[PDB]
Amino acid sequence: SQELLKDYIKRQIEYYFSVDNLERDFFLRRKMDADGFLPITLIASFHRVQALTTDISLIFAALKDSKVVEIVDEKVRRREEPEKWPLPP
Ligand code: NA
Repeated sequence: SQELLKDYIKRQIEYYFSVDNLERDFFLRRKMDADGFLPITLIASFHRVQALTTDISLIFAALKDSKVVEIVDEKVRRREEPEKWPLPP
């Protein structure tokens, strides 16, 4: 139920941080800081995520113990070599 919704949110956000998406998603990379971090609330504003939920606790929960992304406080980044992806804003 909410477990199912969490799975869709997880797969969607993990896609944003995939190499396949990152090679072409210049908007996302222009929003990263130098360590590759993005605000989780920015991800929450993306159309395909906001359609699924506006519950920020559910969005955080979907990403807990992800093998693709790392959460530090309010920010999220790709786990593997995040620093290679940021672009000038
Ligand atoms: Na936003």
